Amino acid sequence: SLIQFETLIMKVAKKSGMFWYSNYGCYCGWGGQGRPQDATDRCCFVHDCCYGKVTGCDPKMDVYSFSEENGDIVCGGDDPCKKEICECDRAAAICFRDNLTLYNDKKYWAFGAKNCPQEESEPC
Ligand SMILES: [Ca+2]
Repeated sequence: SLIQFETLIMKVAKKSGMFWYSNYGCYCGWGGQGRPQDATDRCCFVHDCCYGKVTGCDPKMDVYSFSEENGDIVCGGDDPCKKEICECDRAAAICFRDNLTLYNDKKYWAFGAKNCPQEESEPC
């Protein structure tokens, strides 16, 4: 569920998702339109696309299971649809971590919709 995604961003990237990734660029936040603006924004675009392709369960409310071992987040449980939500969230938390070199809140926080024209919307 979304609370577990916040948790994975805190564990993996050592940052709050609600503080640093809830209104950044065109896609980090609910929905999105336009071009991914930089690497962190493309991590958000891929996470949107990933949630968009989960069929069988609900990425917002279902609770998934995971363990930490061999130095990684390991998605588990007996339900394959809930394991795919977990995989979407794990991938995005790692992408954020790996792209901290480029993160630029000064330029991309609250970017604004004319900068994200609906005619430049990249398809998943
Ligand atoms: Ca989004």
